[PDB]
Amino acid sequence: TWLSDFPQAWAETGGMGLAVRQAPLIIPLKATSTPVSIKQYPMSQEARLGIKPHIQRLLDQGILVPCQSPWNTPLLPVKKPGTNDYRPVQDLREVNKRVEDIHPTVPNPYNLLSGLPPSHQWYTVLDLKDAFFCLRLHPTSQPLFAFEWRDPEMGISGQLTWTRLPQGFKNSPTLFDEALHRDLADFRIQHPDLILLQYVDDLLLAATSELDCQQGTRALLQTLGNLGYRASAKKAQICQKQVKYLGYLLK
Amino acid sequence: TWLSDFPQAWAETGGMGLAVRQAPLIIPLKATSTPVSIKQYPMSQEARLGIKPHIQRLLDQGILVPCQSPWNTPLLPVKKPGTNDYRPVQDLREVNKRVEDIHPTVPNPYNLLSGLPPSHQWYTVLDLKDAFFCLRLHPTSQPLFAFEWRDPEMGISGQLTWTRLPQGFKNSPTLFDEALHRDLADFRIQHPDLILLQYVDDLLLAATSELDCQQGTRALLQTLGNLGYRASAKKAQICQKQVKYLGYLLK
DNA sequence: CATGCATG
DNA sequence: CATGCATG
Ligand SMILES: [Hg+2]
Ligand SMILES: [Hg+2]
Ligand SMILES: [Hg+2]
Ligand SMILES: [Hg+2]
Repeated sequence: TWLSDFPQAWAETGGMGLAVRQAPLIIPLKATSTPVSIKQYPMSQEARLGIKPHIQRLLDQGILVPCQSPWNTPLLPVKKPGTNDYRPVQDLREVNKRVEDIHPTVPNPYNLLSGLPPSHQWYTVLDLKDAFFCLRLHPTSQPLFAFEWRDPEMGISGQLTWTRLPQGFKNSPTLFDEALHRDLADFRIQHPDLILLQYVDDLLLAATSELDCQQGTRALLQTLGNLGYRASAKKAQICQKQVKYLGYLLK
Repeated sequence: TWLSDFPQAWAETGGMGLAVRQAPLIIPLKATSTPVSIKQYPMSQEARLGIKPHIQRLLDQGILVPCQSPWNTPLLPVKKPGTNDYRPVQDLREVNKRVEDIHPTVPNPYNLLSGLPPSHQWYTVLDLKDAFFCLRLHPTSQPLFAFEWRDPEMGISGQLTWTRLPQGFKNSPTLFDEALHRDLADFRIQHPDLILLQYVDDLLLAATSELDCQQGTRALLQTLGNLGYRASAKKAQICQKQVKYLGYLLK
């Protein structure tokens, strides 16, 4: 029902998202910042073999594109549940220390979770899949996140960079959080009887009745889907009395 | 007033302490543990004079003593929150690795400190100065903590070691606590109507009335003096309404 | 692999 | 100075 009625709301049924109302982001640098190119430490063909499918997908999705940049940061093969299942992790620390910092306005629901009265006991918890990737990166700021990739029997060979906000970038959480707040501001005003808490990509909708959480939830999915975002159907806690939000269990 | 009546209770009035009822401690090693001597790190001689005043003090107190041992750990010049001067900080990690570990036995969980009945609001907070140094090291375990220190004036040039529980040794906190529990047990039984909390070298005495706290505090100080322990009068919170204990501030 | 931050 | 833990 939830999936079938809102295919564009889930990653499982609508594919990767793209925030339709968010203009490409330009990344301001610190005044004295100049390009830094960190050589890629040779990777075992194994680690490279595991990472190939992920790069290939990103490349197929257009999230990654070839490029030539005076900037370059190392790609690290991270090990997690899965033998030859290496995960591509970029070390953007040298880029991060050269990028201008931003100062949020985030009430921080993590603490503002206390701003959820017992008056609202019906919940719906959603987490957006690949949130950061929904925000586009302006072509002028794309060269900043380049890394090297060489694969003979694949096609390309040299540098690739991101066309979307990257994981590992210090301002991604804050930039995504601001964008989502701007996009859901209307939803809030239109649903004054609902309580919506949002922390980066983690959403919690609370209402005073079962019917309200139901209709409110249907309305949230519609909005997210129309906006281009994608919720994870597998981790979704739809219309529950007891839920897990930000590591905190709610009764 | 609390000094002249209990000169042996305070460090400022009774000098360094020595736990009279605590036999010299033997330090169990791990089965395969063999001697490890990590050459003295490379450190400026301009700091070789800043530590002398501290090494000279300990040697005069009998806390440090000459010795030749197959064991050896580096000594590194580190600053301290107190007076602006460089003190000796031994890196015992390699020794800590080869030493048998020990497991606690006293109720520490926060649900214990807060377990303090609001009925006892007249407190007394004390912290024992150089607590670890109150416990002696059996000579068969002294060679384990040896470190080098060369200087003509000192008389000879070779190795020094401790004859007291050393700082930076993994088990000192636990060993001292156990020792103090055994030494104060008698006191706890003699004053059942008093609440005595102790965490390493941090004590809290709480009674129901102001007079009982005054009697209980006098009694505690006299007991610690007889036992050889020394309280820091500089930071002693003698029989107050508002006191800070282990961080928290309670009334 | 490389580093930042804490700790002996 | 060294190094153990976390993290990009
Ligand atoms: Hg996306
Ligand atoms: Hg580029
Ligand atoms: Hg002492
Ligand atoms: Hg010795």
